[PDB]
Amino acid sequence: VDSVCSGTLQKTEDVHLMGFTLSGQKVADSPLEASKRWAFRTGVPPKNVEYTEGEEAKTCYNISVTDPSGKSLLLDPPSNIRDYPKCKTVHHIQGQNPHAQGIALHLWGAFFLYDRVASTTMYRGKVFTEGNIAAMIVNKTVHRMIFS
Amino acid sequence: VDSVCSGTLQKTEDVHLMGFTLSGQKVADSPLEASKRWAFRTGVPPKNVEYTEGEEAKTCYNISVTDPSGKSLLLDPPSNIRDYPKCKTVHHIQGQNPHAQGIALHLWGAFFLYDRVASTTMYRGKVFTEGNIAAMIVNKTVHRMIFS
Amino acid sequence: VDSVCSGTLQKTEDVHLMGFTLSGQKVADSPLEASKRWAFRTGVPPKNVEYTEGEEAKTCYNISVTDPSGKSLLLDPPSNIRDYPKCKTVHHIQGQNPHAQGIALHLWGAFFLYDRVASTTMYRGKVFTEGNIAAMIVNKTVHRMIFS
Amino acid sequence: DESPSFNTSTNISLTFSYFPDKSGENENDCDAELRIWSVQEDDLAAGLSWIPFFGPGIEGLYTAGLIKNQNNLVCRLRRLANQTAKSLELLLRVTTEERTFSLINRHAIDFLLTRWGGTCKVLGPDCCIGIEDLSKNISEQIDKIRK
Amino acid sequence: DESPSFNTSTNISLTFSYFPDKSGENENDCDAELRIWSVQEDDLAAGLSWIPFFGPGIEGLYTAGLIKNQNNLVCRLRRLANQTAKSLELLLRVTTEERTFSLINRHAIDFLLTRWGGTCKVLGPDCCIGIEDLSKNISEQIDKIRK
Amino acid sequence: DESPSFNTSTNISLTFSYFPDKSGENENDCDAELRIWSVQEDDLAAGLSWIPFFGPGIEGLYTAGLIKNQNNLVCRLRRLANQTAKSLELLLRVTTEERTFSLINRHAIDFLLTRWGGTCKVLGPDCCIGIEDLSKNISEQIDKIRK
Ligand SMILES: *[C@@H]1O[C@H](CO)[C@@H](O[C@@H]2O[C@H](CO)[C@@H](O[C@@H]3O[C@H](CO)[C@@H](O)[C@H](O)[C@@H]3O)[C@H](O)[C@H]2NC(C)=O)[C@H](O)[C@H]1NC(C)=O
Ligand SMILES: *[C@@H]1O[C@H](CO)[C@@H](O[C@@H]2O[C@H](CO)[C@@H](O[C@@H]3O[C@H](CO)[C@@H](O)[C@H](O)[C@@H]3O)[C@H](O)[C@H]2NC(C)=O)[C@H](O)[C@H]1NC(C)=O
Ligand SMILES: *[C@@H]1O[C@H](CO)[C@@H](O[C@@H]2O[C@H](CO)[C@@H](O[C@@H]3O[C@H](CO)[C@@H](O)[C@H](O)[C@@H]3O)[C@H](O)[C@H]2NC(C)=O)[C@H](O)[C@H]1NC(C)=O
Ligand SMILES: *[C@@H]1O[C@H](CO)[C@@H](O[C@@H]2O[C@H](CO)[C@@H](O)[C@H](O)[C@H]2NC(C)=O)[C@H](O)[C@H]1NC(C)=O
Ligand SMILES: *[C@@H]1O[C@H](CO)[C@@H](O[C@@H]2O[C@H](CO)[C@@H](O)[C@H](O)[C@H]2NC(C)=O)[C@H](O)[C@H]1NC(C)=O
Ligand SMILES: *[C@@H]1O[C@H](CO)[C@@H](O[C@@H]2O[C@H](CO)[C@@H](O)[C@H](O)[C@H]2NC(C)=O)[C@H](O)[C@H]1NC(C)=O
Ligand SMILES: *[C@@H]1O[C@H](CO)[C@@H](O[C@@H]2O[C@H](CO)[C@@H](O)[C@H](O)[C@H]2NC(C)=O)[C@H](O)[C@H]1NC(C)=O
Ligand SMILES: *[C@@H]1O[C@H](CO)[C@@H](O[C@@H]2O[C@H](CO)[C@@H](O)[C@H](O)[C@H]2NC(C)=O)[C@H](O)[C@H]1NC(C)=O
Ligand SMILES: *[C@@H]1O[C@H](CO)[C@@H](O[C@@H]2O[C@H](CO)[C@@H](O)[C@H](O)[C@H]2NC(C)=O)[C@H](O)[C@H]1NC(C)=O
Repeated sequence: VDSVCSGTLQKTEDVHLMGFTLSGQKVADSPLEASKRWAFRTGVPPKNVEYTEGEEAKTCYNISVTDPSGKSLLLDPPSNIRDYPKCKTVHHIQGQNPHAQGIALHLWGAFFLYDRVASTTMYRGKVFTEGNIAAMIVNKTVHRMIFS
Repeated sequence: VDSVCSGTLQKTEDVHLMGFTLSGQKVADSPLEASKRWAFRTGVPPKNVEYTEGEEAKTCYNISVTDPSGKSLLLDPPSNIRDYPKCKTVHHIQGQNPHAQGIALHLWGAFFLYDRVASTTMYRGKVFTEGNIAAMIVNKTVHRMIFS
Repeated sequence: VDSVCSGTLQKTEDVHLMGFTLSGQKVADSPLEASKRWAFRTGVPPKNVEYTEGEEAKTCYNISVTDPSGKSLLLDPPSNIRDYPKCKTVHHIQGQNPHAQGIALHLWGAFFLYDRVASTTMYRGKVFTEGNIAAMIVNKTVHRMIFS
Repeated sequence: DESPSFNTSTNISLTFSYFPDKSGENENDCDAELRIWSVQEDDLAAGLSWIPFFGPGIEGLYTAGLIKNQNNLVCRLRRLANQTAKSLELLLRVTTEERTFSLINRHAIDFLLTRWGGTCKVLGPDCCIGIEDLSKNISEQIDKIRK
Repeated sequence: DESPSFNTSTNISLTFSYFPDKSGENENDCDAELRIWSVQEDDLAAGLSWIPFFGPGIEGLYTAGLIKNQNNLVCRLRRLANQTAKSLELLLRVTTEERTFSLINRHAIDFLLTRWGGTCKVLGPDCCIGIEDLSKNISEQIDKIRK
Repeated sequence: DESPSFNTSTNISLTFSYFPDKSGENENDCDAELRIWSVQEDDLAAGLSWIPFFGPGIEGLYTAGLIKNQNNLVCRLRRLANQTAKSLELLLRVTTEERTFSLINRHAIDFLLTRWGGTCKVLGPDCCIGIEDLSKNISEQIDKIRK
């Protein structure tokens, strides 16, 4: 129904934020292609946001990037950053950048997805996949049937 | 009254989360007994949750446990972890475990209680007591009479 | 209108917390005067609170204070503490205290204002201004006209 | 159902709306005495008490209270804590944030959601609305029809 | 409008209230198959499962589900995520807290604000209130007037 | 009472619902001029502005606004901040979390709690409900009784 009143939210638990991948959006995810969407920049503070469920990822990345001196250009992961839950193929990459400064920011405005945490930046050594999230109401009964 | 509408919540301040001890639940709290409820494990991320008031504790523990090499098996306390407010008797314990790995998790699913913070794990060097918390509505007028 | 129902809040975004300075409250802000309102103390845990908009500051301070041994008496700034957004004149001060202990607490109960964060204490090396905050409802339409 | 409430009587008579009967619970496995602590929320008792600097500090921070087992409520409180645990652990499992968790704001929201997430059926169970003054006005209108 | 809902039918028939038609969206730029993961919210399946210690741990932490493209909803879900992004980035710009953000509590509050921030005009658009039982009682009162 | 609101007129006429008269407050201890800053919430002004990477950065992050003392509101705003302080410090005393605090979400919840925590008495003070269209429909029903 198109009405504002259509829909019921009984507990906060029934708000579900789902992470959908860019691979699921038929976007090229090869490491060489994927990296063309990532870029370094200063003056931007990385932000993180919690979500509840996510799509099984086609591909993920486990990346460490430094400057020539060996100092990471990627931020150390916060306590609450865990490797993405379900990746079919992880791309482990470790290297250095000759002339880059700041932090890794996704170009499309998409998020770096980890385990129930989306971010505007790439965390060093943590498994992630690219994606976006969407909010919806799912009651427990509906939730129980899907996941079981 | 048994009705959903029974009860009024005027401000968020009127939600009170009280910490009740296991000693108050006539549970053996001697250090040798108490420790039989604590155990080490990996793969579990410690969680913390804020509460508002608590019972004066009968006994508390100030514990540090490491591995043989001297590295703590207990997590360093976060900024917001303070010693439990009111302990009648504190049990200071410091030692090492020959073959244990991970973090200290309460077996009963009870919480490690500190100063207005409940946790699924034991923090190194902080005074705690075991307990559970309960939620209720208390207006300021009711609150003022009790605590005064 | 004086009624409880007077006023509408459609999104949480429409709650605005504005930071007003003490200089805007015709309070002496010269470094030598300003510092008479700051004092060190133990047993108090510094608290921070987020706000949304603030007044352009007349004067700000960028302060570092240690003990004689060189150890800072001011707390290291948390990830989310950024220099105050708009200061007309910053007072950079760096020195030591012969016999002081604890953290810097504002005497008036006013807040140390940074970039969208108010605090009960002074953070080492971060630009701040003194002030208080106020809560109000501003819809986007009203907001768009002001800031543009 | 809904966050239980803790009222005063109808010194210090207390009422606690939660009964575990609504769970095999009988007799006593709890201490009737319940001494408790809360952060000093006093209003200008020392005048400058609100200011952090002039605040008591961690040592004098707490205030003490006592709750007696007038209607076996303490034990019900005690039991309640024991049962809250499971749901609370499950809640936390889902959360990724380790540092803290505002259970307080969660309960406040859930309180509202239960009474306003849905749609109201006037004079019906599970919804709060008062019609005594509306129906009285309907009746007052019918009284105005005279002559 | 309001957080879309995801209902079951009227196995596993699913309904998704969001349509991008309410944006030039047609055909398909998404996979019909949607396999997903969620944290085990099972109720005492292992009996002691709720307890962290007896919990599965990060490896066995997740449960798997499948959503089919019955009404092209998956793609609508997929599209929805793509559009949510902009507002979500702008939201985060404003926030100073980097560590986390409870978008979940924000949506819950905004849901309530939309339906209760304002003032109600009985039997009107944008407000939820039910008058079927109130007007039936008005009608029942008029029936009681007999003799 | 309730979070004050800041409306526009009935350029840039402004209305501020808070009056300290509802506190010995008279004359002026504040600057009429009020220049302020807010985070750029512009909608695609640069097209790609929403994206963090293409965002201005901390230096160009802020937007500037001006509020004039048309009805001495600025000083009332100013005073309001001064008085908010005490309650705000007391609030924070209770909190254990040091890192941050979402006062914003707290106010949003308290707003709702005041207008919906309790139970409504139709057409009564302290509750928001609209009966003009309901009573008009009651009147329209009585008009339908004709013949
Ligand atoms: C994702 O990639 C990172 C590397 O970029 C992997 O992290 C690596 O994890 C192992 C095990 O924790 C670390 O090995 C140990 O390091 C310590 C020193 O810290 C050393 O004393 C031990 O002997 C051992 O070698 C390794 O250093 C760490 N690397 C970094 C740079 O942090 C991570 O495991 C990958 N994730 C997955 C799912 O494969
Ligand atoms: C709870 O037990 C812990 C020990 O497990 C007690 O912590 C101890 O606190 C004192 C005072 O802060 C520390 O002493 C000082 O340590 C520094 C080095 O960090 C040293 O330079 C000083 O000369 C002095 O000895 C002590 O190290 C610390 N121990 C640990 C392991 O952190 C704590 O005080 C107990 N709580 C209560 C309420 O008694
Ligand atoms: C506010 O005042 C503080 C000082 O109290 C200023 O902080 C200073 O920032 C610069 C640039 O980040 C630091 O310089 C660099 O330090 C590193 C060592 O950390 C050194 O290797 C470099 O060669 C360089 O000198 C400086 O150390 C730092 N000082 C402190 C005490 O943190 C800050 O810039 C002032 N803010 C404004 C807006 O002016
Ligand atoms: C949402 O998905 C669309 C569709 O792919 C993305 O659009 C792409 O945007 C980039 C950057 O502007 C362009 O180079 C591509 O050509 C676009 N693709 C198509 C098919 O037009 C959009 O950027 C995505 N945004 C988010 C937040 O995920
Ligand atoms: C709540 O209290 C009960 C009562 O003590 C606890 O039950 C105990 O559970 C352990 C572990 O399963 C058993 O070994 C004991 O025999 C039980 N005690 C009794 C008297 O039956 C229960 O575990 C507590 N749970 C929490 C969350 O505190
Ligand atoms: C709010 O502003 C008033 C007005 O300046 C402050 O009052 C001052 O308080 C200090 C400390 O008690 C006194 O020494 C001054 O004499 C007071 N000023 C005046 C003009 O009376 C008050 O402290 C401020 N409080 C906050 C929270 O900002
Ligand atoms: C705090 O809650 C108490 C109930 O626990 C309220 O007290 C009763 O309120 C009703 C309705 O106004 C009165 O009929 C009773 O006579 C009150 N009893 C007593 C002993 O006060 C109390 O009003 C609430 N306080 C506030 C400020 O809301
Ligand atoms: C969970 O949500 C579903 C809808 O997705 C609810 O199911 C329907 O509820 C209505 C109203 O009670 C009934 O008329 C339908 O027959 C229900 N259908 C089914 C298949 O159950 C369901 O009631 C909700 N569950 C809870 C516990 O609130
Ligand atoms: C934003 O708030 C303003 C009030 O400050 C609203 O403006 C008035 O709204 C009423 C009711 O719709 C109208 O009768 C007035 O004519 C409006 N005045 C003006 C100057 O617009 C405004 O509608 C609100 N905006 C939104 C999008 O909700």
